[PDB]
Amino acid sequence: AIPRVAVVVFILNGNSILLGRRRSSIGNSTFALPGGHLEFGESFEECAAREVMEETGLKIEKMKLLTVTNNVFKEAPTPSHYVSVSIRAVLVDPSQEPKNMEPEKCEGWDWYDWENLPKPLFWPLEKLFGSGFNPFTH
Amino acid sequence: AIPRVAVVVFILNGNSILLGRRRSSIGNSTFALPGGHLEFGESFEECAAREVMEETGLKIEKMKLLTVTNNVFKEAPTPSHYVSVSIRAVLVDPSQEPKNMEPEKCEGWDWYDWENLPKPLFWPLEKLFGSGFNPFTH
Ligand SMILES: CC(C)CCOP(=O)(O)OP(=O)(O)O
Ligand SMILES: CC(C)CCOP(=O)(O)OP(=O)(O)O
Ligand SMILES: [Mg+2]
Ligand SMILES: [Mg+2]
Ligand SMILES: [Mg+2]
Ligand SMILES: [Mg+2]
Ligand SMILES: [Mg+2]
Ligand SMILES: [Mg+2]
Ligand SMILES: [Mg+2]
Repeated sequence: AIPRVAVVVFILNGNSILLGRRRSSIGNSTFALPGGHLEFGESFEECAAREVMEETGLKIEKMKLLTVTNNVFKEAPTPSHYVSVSIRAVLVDPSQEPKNMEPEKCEGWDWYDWENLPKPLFWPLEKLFGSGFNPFTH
Repeated sequence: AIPRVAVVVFILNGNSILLGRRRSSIGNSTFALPGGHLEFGESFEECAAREVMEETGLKIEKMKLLTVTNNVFKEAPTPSHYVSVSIRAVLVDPSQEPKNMEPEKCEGWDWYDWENLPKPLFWPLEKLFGSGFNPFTH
């Protein structure tokens, strides 16, 4: 029961980002970014690339730090505290399309225009966007 | 062995920040900021205020998130991995002077001018400044 580090990735593709619905004890069915737990020894950029590859099959590059958010999940099966480091990234091959590589954790990935985001967003993401955060400018 | 979250605080005082030489198995004798481990359920701001109080006796306000750095310490007696969340702040009372509340962890605290910093900086802090990071503007 300590805070744990997650990296989440904004894959900027045109005016769109990649989101998919979680299959999870936490935030089930809400739209969230690809990402996951930072491994011991791993840089943010390597973790971003690796998690995105594991979850979506996509090859990304130009990983750049955006910000960090503190996410305490009060009403969870087990009390959870995650510190979320956000990374922006772009596709290596601009023609690539995601695949749902981990259907046990995600309903599927799709591109969503920044101006037409889906709902409900995973609540840390809703709160981050509600603050005015924009990965296309930040 | 997993990554652990720490909060470090830039206490801004005129043109100067608070630094002290570490007593520690990691970065011993290098100049570092006040800070410490984030506790479960705690916000970055609460942790910042608590750690500066525990370590320096100083009272800080106007905390603002700056950035996050990924600090892997493979050469440590026990390998360590800290994700370090930077917070800027200022003294409630600018005349208040630091006290070395944990002499077992620090040689002592002092104000150092941004333009004339001591050496050696704890290398996460030197890497951060080498990036062009400035806690007064940022
Ligand atoms: C609660 C959570 C969003 C923090 C960790 O993110 P995640 O579920 O995607 O973690 P993993 O991909 O590593 O399984
Ligand atoms: C080493 C650093 C990046 C993170 C740990 O900071 P710290 O040594 O001050 O931790 P404590 O205050 O708890 O002793
Ligand atoms: Mg563009
Ligand atoms: Mg994972
Ligand atoms: Mg994953
Ligand atoms: Mg995941
Ligand atoms: Mg300390
Ligand atoms: Mg501590
Ligand atoms: Mg401490």
